[PDB]
This record gives sequence, C-alpha cells and structure tokens, in this order.
Amino acid sequence: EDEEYDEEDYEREKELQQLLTDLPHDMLDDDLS
Amino acid sequence: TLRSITSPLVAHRLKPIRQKTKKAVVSILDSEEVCVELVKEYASQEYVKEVLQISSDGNTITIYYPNGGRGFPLADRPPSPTDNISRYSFDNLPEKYWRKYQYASRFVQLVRSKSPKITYFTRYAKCILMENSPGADFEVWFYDGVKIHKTEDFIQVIEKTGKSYTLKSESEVNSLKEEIKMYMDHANEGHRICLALESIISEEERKTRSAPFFPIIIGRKP
Amino acid sequence: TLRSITSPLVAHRLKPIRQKTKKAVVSILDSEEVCVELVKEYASQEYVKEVLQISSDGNTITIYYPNGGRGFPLADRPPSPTDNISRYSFDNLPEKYWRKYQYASRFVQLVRSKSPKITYFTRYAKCILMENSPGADFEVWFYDGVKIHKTEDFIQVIEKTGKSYTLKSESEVNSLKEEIKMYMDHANEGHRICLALESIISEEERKTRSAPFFPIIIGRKP
Repeated sequence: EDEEYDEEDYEREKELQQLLTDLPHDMLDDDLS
Repeated sequence: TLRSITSPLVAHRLKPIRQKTKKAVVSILDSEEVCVELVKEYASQEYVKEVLQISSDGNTITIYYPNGGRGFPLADRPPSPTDNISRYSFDNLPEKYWRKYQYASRFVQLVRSKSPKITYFTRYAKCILMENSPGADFEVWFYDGVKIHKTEDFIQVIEKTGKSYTLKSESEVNSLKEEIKMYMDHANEGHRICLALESIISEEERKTRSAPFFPIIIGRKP
Repeated sequence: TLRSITSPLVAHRLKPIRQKTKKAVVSILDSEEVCVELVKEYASQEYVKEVLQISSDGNTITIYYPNGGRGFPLADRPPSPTDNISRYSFDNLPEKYWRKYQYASRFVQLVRSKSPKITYFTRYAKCILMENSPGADFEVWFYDGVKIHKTEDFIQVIEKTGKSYTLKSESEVNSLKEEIKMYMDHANEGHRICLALESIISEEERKTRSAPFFPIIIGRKP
C-alpha cells in the first residue's frame, strides 16, 4: 500500500545536489590569523 | 562573536547524506550528527587533516586532529576520534572554525529546504511543506502538470508548458490570468492546511516523549 | 429497531477489492460503492441473476436484475443498471435482501480491519491502526520478529520465529512473560498515541473542506 520515489522526489533530490555544489567551498579555507 | 552572525544548526529528523568534493566531505550521519571532514590529496590518495562533528541540536562541537604523518585515510564513513581531541559548546567555540561552522550551518539549512515534513495529497495536487522552519518552503506539484514553489520571499510558477517565471510581491501575483489564481489559491489553501496540521501535531508531540511525529504523508495520490 | 441487525456499512477510504464466493461476488469499486452479485452457472458458465449496489455510506441501496432475469455471463467488473431499477433507503429496506447487503456489511467491516488508517514508525517497531473503528485493530511490527494484535478481545502475541502464544483478558496474562511484558506496555503506548492522533486530526478534518486526512504515515523506517 506504499510507494517509492516519484518524479517530485527525484527532482527534489537533484535540486539538493546542485545546491550543495553551489555551496561556497572557499569557506573551508584555513589560516585566518 | 560567533552567534553574532549565526544560530546553532538543527539537523533533527534529517536523512543520512554524504557529499564528496574536491576540498572536504560534509555529511549527516545516522545519529543525525553533522560531520565536516577536511580532505587533502597525496600520492594519488586522499588524506584527512581535520574533522568537525556537530551535535544534532548544534550546541556541542567536537574537533579532532588525528595528527600524524599522512593524516587520515579517506573512507566512506567518518573516522574514529583520536586522543588529541577537543569539545566546545556553541558559545565557547574559538574564533577559529567559525568559517567552518557557518558552512555546516548552510549545508544543513539547504538539506532542510529539500526535506519533506508534511506531504498532503489533494484532489488536484501533491503538497509538500519542507523542514526549514520558520517560514519553510512550500512546493505544489499539480497532477495537471503545473508546479508552484513558495518561499518566504518568493512565489514561483511553472506552467504545464514549462513556461516559468517568478512572482515576488502581492502586486506581482495580482498581475495575473484569473485562471492561474486558482492554482495559486488552491496551493495557498493547501499551505494553510499544512501549517495548521503541523501545529496541532507538533503540539501533541511536546505533550509526548516518543519517536518523532515527522515526516508525515497524508492521503494518497489518486 | 429492525435495522439493529447491523449498522449501515462504511466503505469510505477503502481501496477497490473483489471477493468471489460460491453464491455471491462482493466487490468494492472505485467511487467506494459495494456490489453484491448473486451468481449462478449453467454448463460451467457463470452469470448474475441479481445485483445489489450500495452507496459508500450504506444508506442507499439499488436493486436491479440484469437482462430482465435472463442474467449476464459473468464479468469481473459488475454491469451497469438499466432504466429498470428499484431503490430504497437503509431503514425502509424491504424484509428480503437482508442476507444480502449485510453479507457486504460484514465484508466491508473485514476490509476495514485490514486497511491501515495510521502508520507509526518507532525506534523499535512499526505500529498500525486499522480503519475498523470503534474496535479498531492494532498491529505492531518489530522487525526482530515479535508482533501484537489488539482487537475486540484476543490480544495476540508472536514469538520472533514462527513461534506464537495468545491471550484473552486484562487481569492475568498481562503479568506473564515479563521480559516480554515490555511489549504490551509498549504497544498500549503506541495504541494510545495512534488513538490520540486520530482524534485530533479528525477534528481538524471536520472543520474544513479539503481532501481526506486519512490514511497517514508517521515517521520513517529504521
């Protein structure tokens, strides 16, 4: 009586992937003194 | 001071997710703890030079340097803590790491913005209230094919055509086709219902001491 | 009070099902209508002498005889009525057709007893509150093997492997298997929660207009 991932789910998971990629990665840069 | 800029992250109820990248590996474990692992590459193999682990409520931060030659060998799960480790409260976190806690805070806030808290099935659409409260994102996928994306700032309509555009203000949405307002109002009623449903249920949850009452899936796709 | 043989059936929320018997075919349709088909067969070819259609609330019953009594070769999905129909409300239903309809009423009450209304995932188990209220059945799924079936009377217990015991009342054997007593006490908690959640959500559903608030799925699989 239950289902899995539909289109809405996969689209959302993909938007997350793009969002986490756009995450500034130059904030994990070290040495700020 | 940290807490000038940012508030302690909230990673409760979130699903386990790991994210590789050229610099570091940020993830959310099964215990809903946020782990940030700095990564360095040497001899065609990756090495870990620092691990930040933040509690589910974002109040407790543990940082350990497995300081050794070659650092830590990168695996698929966060490495066991060494002996030269540290633990601070959110307010007692040093001026260092502040750039990294803010990064982890954004990561979590992004994940919550794509994490369903309430799924509601109407006659015409699938409604989803997300986890990034307060003012969580609201997404409406009509079976008709139209998509509506509500933010605290935005309203975003994707017509069956694929014709997409954003409506920021109350005046902007009023500049409408008096037919698309049906999609607008039905979505807004679905948003009203979910916000109402969320409130009375989370109220009962404060009354209890049990497993989370979220996420919820209400009704079924017809 | 002739009607007190059975209260009018309730087929709402139930998914379509079809049960064939030697002398009747009980079928729940989309639109949630119940169909009692009085069957018969000549030379291994089945047909229908009589058909009863009942509304989803059980208040209205429609009785008609396909092909004028000649009947129609058995189809999986029941045939449409002609202009020749007889119809009655629940109370002023004629004395006959009471073996029928009630036959459906007890069939609907069975499908309700296997239809999940509320699903609650815990850190341990998986709780399910059925639709056959007031005597709403309660099933508990620990994936370790154990199970509990609360109902009209017999609270049933299952040892983890294909093993099993049983129970009737609530004065004695609730003090047995104490290393297992922690399950009845646990299930009664989940039963209390799933009953509380049905209550408060049903009231919000009663206030407004939109789509059904049931069934729901609480929490995630551990």
